[PDB]
Amino acid sequence: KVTVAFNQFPENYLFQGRQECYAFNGTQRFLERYIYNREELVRFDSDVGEFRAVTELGRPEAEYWNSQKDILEEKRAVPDRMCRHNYELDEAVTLQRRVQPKVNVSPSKKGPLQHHNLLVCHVTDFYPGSIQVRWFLNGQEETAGVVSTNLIRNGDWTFQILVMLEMTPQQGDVYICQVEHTSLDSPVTVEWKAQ
Amino acid sequence: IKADHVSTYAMFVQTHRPTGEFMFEFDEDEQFYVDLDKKETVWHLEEFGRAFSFEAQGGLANIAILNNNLNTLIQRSNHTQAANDPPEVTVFPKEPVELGQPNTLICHIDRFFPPVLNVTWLCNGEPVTEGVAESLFLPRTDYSFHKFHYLTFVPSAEDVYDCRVEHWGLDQPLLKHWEAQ
Ligand SMILES: *[C@@H]1O[C@H](CO)[C@@H](O)[C@H](O)[C@H]1NC(C)=O
Repeated sequence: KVTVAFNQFPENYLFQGRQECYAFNGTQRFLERYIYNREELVRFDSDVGEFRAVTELGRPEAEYWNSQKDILEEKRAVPDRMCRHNYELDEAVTLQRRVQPKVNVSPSKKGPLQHHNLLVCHVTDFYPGSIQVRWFLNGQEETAGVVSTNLIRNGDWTFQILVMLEMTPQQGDVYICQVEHTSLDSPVTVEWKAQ
Repeated sequence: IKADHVSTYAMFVQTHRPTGEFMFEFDEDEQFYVDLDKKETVWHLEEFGRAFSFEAQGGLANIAILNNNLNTLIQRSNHTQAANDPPEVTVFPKEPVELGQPNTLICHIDRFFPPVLNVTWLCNGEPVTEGVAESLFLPRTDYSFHKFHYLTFVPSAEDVYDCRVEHWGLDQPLLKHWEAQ
């Protein structure tokens, strides 16, 4: 697994860099970014084929680097060298990572059956992030009254999400949270019955 | 840019601590980084460490070039220092909260610049030094940063938590409060 060389040009100063590989279908698009603090200075974009000065402070490098055939050919060769190579490895491993969602259902408050409450479907510790969470009342999907936080990244290669339903439970009402995910052969369902 | 997946080497060097960082992310999750003191590659999961390798020297060489670029840009910009962008802070559990059941508190600190922070966990007003962990300073596409702090704990009806965050963009230290329910 490989990388490529960046080109060379109280108080705090910072310099940042990005080497980005965008995989789409079977193609690779490569971006190289040079950044002073939060300001992008010079960019290489494989779709352009050469360096572009984003700011005036990046103009000398952009112009000089573009006059070096060898520097350009090294960068133009990146999509088919570094990007493809690292991607094939991530396809074989990272993209095979499957972690099953745990599903928990609980009312936001416990108590009577007179008035509104929130029924919370808490779905945790799954990967990858693409997921479908549905609420059912007595066998019928609920579209209204569904309040979701969106996908929450835990930062440890797992996601969670909370999808809650505005409800007014009557005795003998059946609520189901249905979860579908690529790691699951069949959907996970958790049932909560009003009592 | 249209893509199924985004694979990114992100790196920075700065004058204040931490002075350098080199990492690779896949779809916005950090897969590995180079420990610049130990001069070795550190994998986020054992899954990756067993299947993949990376020559840490590749990262070390790019850091050195980045440092030269910093030196050059401090002068060319007439010592231009960026504005301090304060962080948003959120606290949330990893697992559904059950009294007596081991869980992990997550403090997420987002959208800040520069990557210079002080973070402290507080339990009932007192600092916690055991069972704590943290992510690297993670890059954002807007060139600001985010970061995760972690605390393992056992939820109880008695205990109260705060995530205490210091950053130059804040007028005063920020506390985000959390309780088990
Ligand atoms: C971290 O703590 C020390 C001591 O309080 C302080 O000097 C430093 O500026 C703090 N850093 C930030 C980002 O607030």
